Amino acid sequence: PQITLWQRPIVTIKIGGQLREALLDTGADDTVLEDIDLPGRWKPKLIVGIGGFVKVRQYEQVPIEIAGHKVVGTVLIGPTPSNIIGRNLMTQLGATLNF
Amino acid sequence: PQITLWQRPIVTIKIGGQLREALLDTGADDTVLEDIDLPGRWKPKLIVGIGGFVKVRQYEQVPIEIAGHKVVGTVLIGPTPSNIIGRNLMTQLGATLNF
Ligand SMILES: CCCC[C@H](NC(=O)[C@H](C)NC(=O)[C@H](CCC(=O)O)NC(=O)[C@H](Cc1ccccc1)NC[C@H](CC(C)C)NC(=O)[C@@H](NC(=O)[C@@H](N)CCCNC(N)=[NH2+])C(C)C)C(N)=O
Ligand SMILES: [Cl-]
Ligand SMILES: [Cl-]
Ligand SMILES: [Cl-]
Ligand SMILES: [Cl-]
Ligand SMILES: [Cl-]
Ligand SMILES: [Cl-]
Ligand code: NA
Repeated sequence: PQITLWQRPIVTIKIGGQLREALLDTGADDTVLEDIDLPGRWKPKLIVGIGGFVKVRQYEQVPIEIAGHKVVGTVLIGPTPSNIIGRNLMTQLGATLNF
Repeated sequence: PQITLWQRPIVTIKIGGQLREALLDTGADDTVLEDIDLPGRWKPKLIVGIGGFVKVRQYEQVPIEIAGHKVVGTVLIGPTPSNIIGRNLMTQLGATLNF
């Protein structure tokens, strides 16, 4: 799609049967979801946001569907006021910003 | 321009006659800079991101030059890991996300 930015750019995502919504954030290096579970071991990571640091679980090479497009990449699970899709997965959609 | 997202989308902008770099940030409602003093009156606000909330000065009516356009808009000054250009200004460019 072509998405204008008058409202927040929210798309549907799906991870192993969990259907959720998330924000396309070109200021995010990484993808951070709160309302999802993923199986097995993770790597604990601290990440930086505008308001401070947060502890997340890092899961690698996760299959995920974003606005109906299947991609694979790292997903971080932890507290956030909004689910966020970062550049790590937006590059897999071939996303561009046009300005 | 049309840019991919393999790197951070960083651009130079002129804010109140001063040049700074900043990240084009579709997941930001607002434009937030930390390395700059602006003149005149402001109002105290708070922004929220991943880590929590930060106190900012809200400066309305700031002249800005960005991507060849001359615009007037609001800038929030306060502490941020990176300067960020949000949707308040991207919309004035007619910016879009495409994939
Ligand atoms: C004036 C007041 C009114 C509006 C005010 N609105 C806000 O507070 C809105 C919701 N907040 C936002 O839109 C803020 C930005 C600030 C702003 O726009 O004001 N956005 C954000 O903070 C969004 C995520 C988010 C989105 C929506 C809601 C909540 C959080 N992330 C932007 C942020 C920018 C980065 C440079 C630190 N990115 C990150 O936090 C990501 N972090 C990363 O990518 C890390 N690798 C670190 C990068 C550091 N870079 C560097 N050092 N150069 C993370 C998501 C993995 C309100 N109170 O409602
Ligand atoms: Cl919105
Ligand atoms: Cl969608
Ligand atoms: Cl495991
Ligand atoms: Cl980080
Ligand atoms: Cl603060
Ligand atoms: Cl504005
Ligand atoms: Na002014």
